[PDB]
Amino acid sequence: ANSMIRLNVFVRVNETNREKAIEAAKELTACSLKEEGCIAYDTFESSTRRDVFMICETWQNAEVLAAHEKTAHFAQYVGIIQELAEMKLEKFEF
Amino acid sequence: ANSMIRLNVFVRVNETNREKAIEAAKELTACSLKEEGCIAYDTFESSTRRDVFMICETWQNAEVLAAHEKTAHFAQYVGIIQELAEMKLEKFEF
Repeated sequence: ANSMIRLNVFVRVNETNREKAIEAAKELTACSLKEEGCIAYDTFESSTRRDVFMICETWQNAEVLAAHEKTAHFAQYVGIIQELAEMKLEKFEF
Repeated sequence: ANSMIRLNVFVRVNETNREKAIEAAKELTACSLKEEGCIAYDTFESSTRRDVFMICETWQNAEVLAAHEKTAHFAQYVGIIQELAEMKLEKFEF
């Protein structure tokens, strides 16, 4: 505080669900980028492991991140990804 | 210290150079993973921006990272990526 926050969210997904999970992350990416406190947000697929992708995020501070996590689009798309795949969130401060 | 270190290395690359830069990162990924203090290392392509990819790394500590940066494979492949593309390294401690 009032430091920026970097999230690295690693997602493991099978071949049946791979495209659907990535699309849901892509949809969540477009939604989150409209949030004022969202500094950066993108979905990245592993170039070496078909079953791995990640979400990289930068949040202005802890409070805009907390607000993000209370949004409808967050609940909707994270719910979807969690149903399709396994997620591990890692958080770091600048 | 003696904390783990997370690197997020963002790479911007044009269409002519895109595949070559990713392959060089992939080659560097295989090399770095053989290093004992390398906890994790992978190349990820943006699902939304063709010209963006990233390297995500986890290092056991500051000293194994310093040693990594003195290796021949580091100089070779980073040199290659730098010639093909623009790199921005961000470092965080666990």
